[PDB]
Amino acid sequence: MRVGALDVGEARIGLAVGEEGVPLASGRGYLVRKTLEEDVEALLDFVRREGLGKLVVGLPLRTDLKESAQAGKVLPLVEALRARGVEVELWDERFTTK
Repeated sequence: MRVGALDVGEARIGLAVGEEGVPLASGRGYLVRKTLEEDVEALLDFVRREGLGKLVVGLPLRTDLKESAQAGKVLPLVEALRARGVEVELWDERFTTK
């Protein structure tokens, strides 16, 4: 029941690994912003070796048919995961009434 969690405020990226649902927050480490391929390299090293086999990441996303991956070079990884048959799903808005 381990899942990779990614977060970024405006310089530092948070790393978390545990069950999908978590009240406290759950973590593991952190990685500084890098390039497109670079982030993948760092992510794979952990996701691949850690045997997570699943990654979750929240992002506003501008949404648009042509061009995408607005803000943060996170998309570059999502493609790798999807291609390698790795479970992944973008987390919508954090706050929301049931």
